[PDB]
Amino acid sequence: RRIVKLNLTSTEGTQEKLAAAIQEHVQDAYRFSGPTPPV
Amino acid sequence: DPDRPHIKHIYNQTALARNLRYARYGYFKRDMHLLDVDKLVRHARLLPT
Amino acid sequence: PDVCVVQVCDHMQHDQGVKRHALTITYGADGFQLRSLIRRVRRDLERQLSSTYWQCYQTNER
Amino acid sequence: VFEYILGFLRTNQLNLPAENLQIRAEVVYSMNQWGLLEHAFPPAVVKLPDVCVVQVCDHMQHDQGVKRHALTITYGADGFQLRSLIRRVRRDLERQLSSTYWQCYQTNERAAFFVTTKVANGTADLLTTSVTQQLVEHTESMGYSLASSYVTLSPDVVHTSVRMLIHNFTFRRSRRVEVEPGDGIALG
Amino acid sequence: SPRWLRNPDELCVAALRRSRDVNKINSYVATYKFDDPQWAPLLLPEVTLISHNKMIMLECMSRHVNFSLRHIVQKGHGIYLIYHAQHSILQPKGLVEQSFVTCSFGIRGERLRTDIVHVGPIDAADVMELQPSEGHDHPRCCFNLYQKSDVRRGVIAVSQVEGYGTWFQRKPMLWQRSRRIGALQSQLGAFAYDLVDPHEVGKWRDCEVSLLAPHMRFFRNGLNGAEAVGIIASSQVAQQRRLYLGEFEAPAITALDAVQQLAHASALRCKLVTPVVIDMETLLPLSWATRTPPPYVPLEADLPFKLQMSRPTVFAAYPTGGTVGSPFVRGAPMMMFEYNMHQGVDHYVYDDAPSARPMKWWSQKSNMPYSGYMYFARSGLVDRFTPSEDIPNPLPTKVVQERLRKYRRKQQEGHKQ
Amino acid sequence: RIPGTTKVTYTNKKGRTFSFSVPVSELTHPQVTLESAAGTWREMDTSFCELGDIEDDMPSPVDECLRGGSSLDKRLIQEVRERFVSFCREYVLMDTSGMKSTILSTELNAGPDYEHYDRRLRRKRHWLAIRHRFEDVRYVIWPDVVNPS
Amino acid sequence: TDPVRRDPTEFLRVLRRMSRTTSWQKTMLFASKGRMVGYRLTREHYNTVLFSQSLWGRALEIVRVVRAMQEDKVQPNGATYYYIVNGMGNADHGWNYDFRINRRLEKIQHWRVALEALEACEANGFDSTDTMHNSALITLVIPGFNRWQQASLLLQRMLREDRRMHPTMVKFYHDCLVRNNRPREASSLMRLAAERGVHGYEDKWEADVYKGRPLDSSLMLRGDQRPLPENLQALLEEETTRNIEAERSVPVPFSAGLHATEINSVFRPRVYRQLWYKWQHIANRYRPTAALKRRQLAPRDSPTGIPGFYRI
Ligand SMILES: CC(=O)SCCNC(=O)CCNC(=O)[C@H](O)C(C)(C)COP(=O)(O)OP(=O)(O)OC[C@H]1O[C@@H](n2cnc3c(N)ncnc32)[C@H](O)[C@@H]1OP(=O)(O)O
Repeated sequence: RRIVKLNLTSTEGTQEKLAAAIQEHVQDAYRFSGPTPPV
Repeated sequence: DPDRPHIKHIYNQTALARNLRYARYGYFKRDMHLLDVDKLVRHARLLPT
Repeated sequence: PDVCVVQVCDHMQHDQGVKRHALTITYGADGFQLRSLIRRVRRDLERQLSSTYWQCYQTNER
Repeated sequence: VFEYILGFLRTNQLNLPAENLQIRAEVVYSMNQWGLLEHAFPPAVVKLPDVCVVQVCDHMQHDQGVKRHALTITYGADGFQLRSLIRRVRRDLERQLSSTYWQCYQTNERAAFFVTTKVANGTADLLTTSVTQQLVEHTESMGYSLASSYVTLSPDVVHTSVRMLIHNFTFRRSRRVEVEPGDGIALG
Repeated sequence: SPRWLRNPDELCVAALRRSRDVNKINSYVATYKFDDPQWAPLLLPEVTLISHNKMIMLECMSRHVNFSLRHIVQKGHGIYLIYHAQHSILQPKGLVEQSFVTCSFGIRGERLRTDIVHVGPIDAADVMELQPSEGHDHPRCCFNLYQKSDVRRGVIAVSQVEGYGTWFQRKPMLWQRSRRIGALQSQLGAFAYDLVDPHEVGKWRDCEVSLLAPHMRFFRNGLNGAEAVGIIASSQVAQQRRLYLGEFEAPAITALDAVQQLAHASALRCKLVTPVVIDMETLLPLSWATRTPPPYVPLEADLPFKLQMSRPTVFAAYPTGGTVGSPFVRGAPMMMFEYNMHQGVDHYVYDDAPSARPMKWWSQKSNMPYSGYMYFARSGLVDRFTPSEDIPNPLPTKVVQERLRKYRRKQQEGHKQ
Repeated sequence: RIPGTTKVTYTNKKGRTFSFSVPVSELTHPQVTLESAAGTWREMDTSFCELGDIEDDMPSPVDECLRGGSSLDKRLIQEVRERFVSFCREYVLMDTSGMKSTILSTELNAGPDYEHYDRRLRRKRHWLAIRHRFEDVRYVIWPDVVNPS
Repeated sequence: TDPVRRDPTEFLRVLRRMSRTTSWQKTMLFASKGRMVGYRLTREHYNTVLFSQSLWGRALEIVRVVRAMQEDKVQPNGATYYYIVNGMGNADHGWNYDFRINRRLEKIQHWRVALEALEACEANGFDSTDTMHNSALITLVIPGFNRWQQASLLLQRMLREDRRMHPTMVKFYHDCLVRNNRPREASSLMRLAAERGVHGYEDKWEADVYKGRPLDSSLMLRGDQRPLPENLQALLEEETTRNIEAERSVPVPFSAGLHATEINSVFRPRVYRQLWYKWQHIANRYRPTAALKRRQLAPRDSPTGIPGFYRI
């Protein structure tokens, strides 16, 4: 269902692109939780 | 990866999973410091002069 | 004083399933050095737990 | 005081009196100022405190109207042999617990734990009494004496139906018949 | 001993003195806090077992002078932010005693332009007194700042800055920044955090180097420009006694240090300065300009940033202009660097669905904390050139009679009662 | 058993030394609660587990025999030989009912799906493991010609 | 991106919620991808993950979490060993009709993984749990696996340590011994369970027919029997071993080389049928599907709110 995107990145930008993609996946996982609301 | 895709057909036109619009250049503008310009020229759709 | 009274009141609360409690120690007299007790408790609890989950200071004298 | 000092001179054995700290410190001061204490007492690891506060807190929940027990034992200071205490407790309980299953173990330094499934009233009372009995025996075997105690029996802050009865014991270290640190204030 | 964190509230300047001349109301004299050992290293040149560096203190002095003067343009505005710092040194050698500040509205009636002229010794060697009572193997040095007649003085530098004194815009500065730090923290895993050897980078110690070697790329051996990913680590700053840090942000001095550093590296690659392969030849800045375009977000310190430079143009009509910002010296060759740095993640998006507006909320932009240009000179040719142009050096009876008359009356009347 | 008491030598103000008596006890539990990496705690061996990791090899008992030890042991030689023979028999008489090897595009940048490890990856991994372990074991089982094990 | 959501506190909070409520793949995915995108994971993160992996009996996921822990140099704390052993104890196993369930479990050697977890906990100095030891023994004697010589030694260590036997452990080990043709050990186990009073086994005490017999060096005689002349006794024992092996060799039809103890022997953990964690159920086969009826839970043409029930 998620639209498949095209990866247009150099041999070098793949590290950062992977980081961003996994961060987006972590946000999609955060959707699991409910609405969000000393030292 | 448009050059060696790990899926049969890269695109599709089902009602909710349309993805041809997201091949536009404007969406790859967000990520330009990482971009591969030849692959962009080859696989981007509404590409300016 | 030749006799001292120490009151330790532990107030237990809980909201939305997270339970907390606050201890209040009070001495009857003033001559006691309570910064030293606070120091000792900090030293003895930094090992048992992180400071993110507890906090001890001095509200005022004694 | 001179009775103790002269007896030590005549027998080459000094036993400081524990109950009367006044006479004990008087003897220590006299012997230090007379320089005879160095002949009386010639020349990871943790120190045992002088006062120890321990407690047994057990949560008694309901499974089918009959209750199951989750009991824990906690000390206030490190250095007390919880593993030995738990071996002793299990050896005691193996004859008395008729529950389907129960286990006990040392959960961390200065703390131990015991879970038993769905005991009846008589068995629960036979459990707690023996747990406290072994706790007191073990702590006193270290050189302590129960100065004070108290009991409480209250519900849980979160769940009303959960009942917890806590025994809180306070022990005073029976000072040994020897010169000990902290007692050095007595000597000049 | 260290104060590697410094709240923005405190400044490095003592109380300023307005001039009494009617036409010099805008003119103030600034005396800097040399007494405090905290500001002593920042307000005095570093001594090498001398470096001639000025951007460590010139920028700090100018910025804090403008911060002090902010009140006459703040008008009670919520926030005050400085920018467009231009500096041109007339004499690379010599330290500074004081400065003269002339303030105006600039162009807009919502900003405050300043003009700082620094006056002090034009030769630090004369004031230097080596090894005074060394005691321990490392002596403590002291400078004689105010000297009667043993020191020859003159203008050493001229700078100009301007503060905007505006409000706190919630959108560009609260919840877009809130998202950008989070995105940078998530991106933190993409980079390799390996430092670089300071010998080929211009610094002496490995404790004051913030430039990741694996992420330093050069085009045609640096002949067309360069890029480098760096991190102003709190660990690096704490055990480094020169620069400090804020609560979250990184000051302009600790942002421009990385620019100077990457410039030194690119100069080595371009064959502009002699490498170490001995003494180190650290190119020094003569004149530099640094601006921050809107939104005037500060440079976050704990998160990485990517710096980018232009090819060095070696000057044997300056491209910038003749005003403050371009060098005011002529002689030995110089090296020009245009630099821009990005602090943010522009490539992260979260397209939950076309129906909503994912781009208006989860889109963002790699901001430009500091942009500008720098002119550098080789450390060996510091004494080769001389200042080009000439700038001049900025250098009760009736009341007493009335008061004595009043006292006459008072003491005369005191008797009658 | 714990000793209970320890002695410490103390010198008074005058300068004479005597013995105190400190009550002490030893620690019995690890102080693991601190989030510190000492580097001394024992770890669990997991090299024997067979995952779907393509960048690894199917672990075999011959792998656990060839531990870089003194191979010049007759009994170890028969053990290695029998384990290798069993591994080869296991490959040859493998039950290949549901096994399928059809080029599937989805598995380009990954191995056969986790749910399809047995039907698609198992036999290929077993063959590669046999070849690799052969490269290690052949000179042990059939040593070159110059009493024999 | 939303610092409230990008907080280590919030990450740990949602991880705890995922472990508490939902299945194991959720915690696996979240922990792995958070770890990749920064988010230093700590021992309580790994414990939260291991809780759900053990609850659902995922041996492979337990192994991967373990490898992640030794990769990150995070020390286990007794609860980790508890969860590792108990989650290896209740892995999916067994046989449907001619169809082995979790045939992949063989090459993992989750039995050795559990044994090494016990070894490491004892070596590092934690107090192992009687349920840990029980779950290890079930792990050894699980229906698809036959390691009874190993399980006997482990049980002997348990008894010398004065630990309790679990009725589930007794059931599994007795079935394994019967499958492996060990009446001596099975009968001794039954007597031991009857004497120790394990609740399921208190009428299962049976006489010892091997009294005064050796374990390792012959022929058993009733007392009213005499050994034949040795030159003839050798011929008889030669004939008897041949006859026993001839009878053993013939294949039994309408089986699958499966012993009766492992025919119709599907096991899935406790959670698989509308139930949740409990400390005393170490290896708890999912309850029979007959417990709940649809028309008893909700009227016709209405959902019963128990998806997945009634499914093997
Ligand atoms: C044939 C039979 O009978 S099988 C019977 C049992 N199995 C079944 O019935 C089928 C069930 N199938 C499944 O559950 C899915 O296929 C599964 C197993 C892939 C779900 O697992 P996932 O949610 O995808 O976990 P994840 O996405 O993190 O993948 C694991 C990766 O995380 C990595 N990882 C690193 N650290 C960790 C960590 N702390 N925790 C988890 N994973 C980690 C692993 O190295 C592994 O690397 P990989 O990508 O090369 O594989």
